[PDB]
Amino acid sequence: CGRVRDFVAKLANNTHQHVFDDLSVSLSWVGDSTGVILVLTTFHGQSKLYRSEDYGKNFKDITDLINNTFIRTEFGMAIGPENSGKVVLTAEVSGGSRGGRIFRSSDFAKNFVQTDLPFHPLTQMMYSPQNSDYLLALSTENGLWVSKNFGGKWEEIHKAVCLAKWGSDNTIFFTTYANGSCKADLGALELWRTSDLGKSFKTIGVKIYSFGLGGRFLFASVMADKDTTRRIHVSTDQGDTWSMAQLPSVGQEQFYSILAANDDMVFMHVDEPGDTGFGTIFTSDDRGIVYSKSLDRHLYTTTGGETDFTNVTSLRGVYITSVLSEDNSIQTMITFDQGGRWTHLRKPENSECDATAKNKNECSLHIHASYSISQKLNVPMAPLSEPNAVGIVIAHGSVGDAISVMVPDVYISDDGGYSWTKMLEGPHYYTILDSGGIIVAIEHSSRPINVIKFSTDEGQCWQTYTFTRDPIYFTGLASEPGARSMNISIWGFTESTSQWVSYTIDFKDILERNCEEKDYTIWLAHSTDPEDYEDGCILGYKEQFLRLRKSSVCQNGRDYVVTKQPSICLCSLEDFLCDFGYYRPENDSKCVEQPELKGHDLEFCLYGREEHLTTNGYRKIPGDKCQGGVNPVREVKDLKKKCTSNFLSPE
Amino acid sequence: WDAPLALRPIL
Ligand SMILES: *[C@@H]1O[C@H](CO)[C@@H](O[C@@H]2O[C@H](CO)[C@@H](O[C@@H]3O[C@H](CO)[C@@H](O)[C@H](O)[C@@H]3O)[C@H](O)[C@H]2NC(C)=O)[C@H](O)[C@H]1NC(C)=O
Ligand SMILES: *[C@@H]1O[C@H](CO)[C@@H](O[C@@H]2O[C@H](CO)[C@@H](O[C@@H]3O[C@H](CO)[C@@H](O)[C@H](O)[C@@H]3O)[C@H](O)[C@H]2NC(C)=O)[C@H](O)[C@H]1NC(C)=O
Ligand SMILES: *[C@@H]1O[C@H](CO)[C@@H](O)[C@H](O)[C@H]1NC(C)=O
Ligand SMILES: *[C@@H]1O[C@H](CO)[C@@H](O)[C@H](O)[C@H]1NC(C)=O
Repeated sequence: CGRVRDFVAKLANNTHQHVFDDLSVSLSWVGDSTGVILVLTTFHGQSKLYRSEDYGKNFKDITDLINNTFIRTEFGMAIGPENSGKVVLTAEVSGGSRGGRIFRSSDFAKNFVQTDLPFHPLTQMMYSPQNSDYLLALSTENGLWVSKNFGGKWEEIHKAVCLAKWGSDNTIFFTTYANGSCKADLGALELWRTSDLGKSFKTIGVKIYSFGLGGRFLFASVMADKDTTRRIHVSTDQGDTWSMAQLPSVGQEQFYSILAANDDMVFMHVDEPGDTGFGTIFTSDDRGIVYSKSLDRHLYTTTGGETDFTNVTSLRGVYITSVLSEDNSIQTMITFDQGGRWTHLRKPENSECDATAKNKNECSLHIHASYSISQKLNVPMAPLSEPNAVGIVIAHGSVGDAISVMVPDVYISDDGGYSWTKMLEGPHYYTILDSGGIIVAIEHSSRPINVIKFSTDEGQCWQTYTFTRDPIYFTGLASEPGARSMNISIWGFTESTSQWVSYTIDFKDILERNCEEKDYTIWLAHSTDPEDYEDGCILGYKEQFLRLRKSSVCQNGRDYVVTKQPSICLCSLEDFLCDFGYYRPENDSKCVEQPELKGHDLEFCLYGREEHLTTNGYRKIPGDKCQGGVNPVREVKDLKKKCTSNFLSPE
Repeated sequence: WDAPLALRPIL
């Protein structure tokens, strides 16, 4: 280990200090492949605005460009999508004005222009995804304004608005009230849409509690008539048509939560009644309508709040989350196949089991995400994974039968969380750079620091480098989003009086050469057992990657395409989920009818639609792209009759 | 020190 040498001179001339102000920093990046960062210091009545365009090595003061006005961080730096170059800062105005004033730029923060508004805004301005000139905003008077010219001229499109948000093709959705305000009429609201910037309108829902969008689907919770309860309803067509979901109804204390979504399907958390602090994950079909209990006792706090649920973006099908035992202990579960099967994380080879474990030899890894952090454990960062860095998952954890309160070490996976190893002893902050070419790490310490750790071989061997003589009290890392750069920015302040500072290191001269057709190796994703013909078949297909060698030392590059190739497996029965009304009694068997449809199953089979209710007892897993193999031969059967059979119906 | 960035919509 530790083979890289002649490294001190390589980092020294590329280390780039820059100092700011006496002891509220606020950092926003502006566009990919630009190097444009914007700092907003706030003294609390004074503000100061800075600007690099060389990945935070050197900045220049542009407080002058906003007429040195006090800016409200509450709204914060509203950055536009893509490389539109748009920045909008919301100024404080003296009380008793007609409306507020905003500082707006559409040229990567080179020339800001002042603009007074006809209203006082309550929220940050929302940039349409389709067109970067199109903004909307909700006033203090609960009024939805819209501007087509990058916030130049605003038109109030509706009078009483509780929540609004954009969709695809410049479509605005929003919720409105009548007699009272929002909190009073919560439940009695109605949901509008406008296709055309408030010219035309359509009441696409009524007696709404709230609404939301995930991937392809529009969701809306709807109160029942003569009841305090509500039910989720799903539109795949901007609310022209609706269908009630196959999920249970909940009271006003309970909540729903879109854990994750895409074109294929949605993970839906449904809170368990009685102030339990947990619920149940359900995964959808491609319709978004039929659901399927994925995970029981999924940990999720009171009144919304925090969960450990985590899309491991560095491998397809992988999600981590945390669950509560009957015991009242917390264990971390992993799914490798989009929440069909869940299970314990493999115990690291380089680890003994902690005091939580009954057995000293055998236990599992457990992960510190948002919940550990909320409960004030010594956890600087949640888990990290970049999709370009295939395989790589970095997180803090305990090794045992539950999450332990002790000061955790940092563990790493290189295969999407099948296997793990201790990366660094004790808590660190970490950032992936150049698509897994260089991992970088800073220690979390009570006292100040002057060194940075880096690994060219994906966490297996670390190299220490002193980046400063006069040390700093570290606060955070900043890298360019996308994790393709090699320009980390190390932020902190001097020993206590005190002031802000940022040492920025390029790693160009460390990875001196670019990579070649020899550096990459073949790597199968999801390798259970190579002796099996169907090894790596997740969601009906395999993927084999070209992956950077650990031993090899080179830049992947800013234009590094992740090279993979699919292999489409045969369809077994496992690639099909059971449609409504059917289940699996025996483990690994056929989908067969449940005899007693009870609870929200009975609710759906009565109150529903015959299209979803008639079925052969099988549907393809969403995102499952198998070919050939088994196809359900079984005859279709209408399930509404069996349910209504028992009821005496009116003539 | 803050460096803002997908929130989970609650219904
Ligand atoms: C869990 O994380 C992964 C990785 O972040 C998600 O997969 C990614 O899903 C996005 C959105 O559906 C895909 O985006 C693609 O964008 C390009 C460019 O606009 C377009 O050409 C493609 O048609 C597609 O829309 C992307 O392929 C995919 N990325 C990877 C690496 O697989 C996944 O959806 C997340 N899971 C959930 C439930 O949110
Ligand atoms: C880390 O930060 C440095 C700057 O501190 C980044 O340097 C940038 O390097 C590229 C050259 O590869 C420069 O690109 C420009 O491209 C246009 C169009 O092709 C061309 O007309 C210009 O003459 C120029 O070559 C870019 O200006 C340069 N930035 C500066 C401030 O000099 C570097 O990209 C970062 N490293 C990584 C790996 O992202
Ligand atoms: C580093 O930069 C300094 C100042 O420009 C220069 O004197 C020196 O030659 C450079 N190279 C090395 C290897 O120190
Ligand atoms: C400050 O705002 C005023 C508006 O009265 C504008 O005329 C001026 O151009 C701004 N300041 C500078 C230095 O440009």
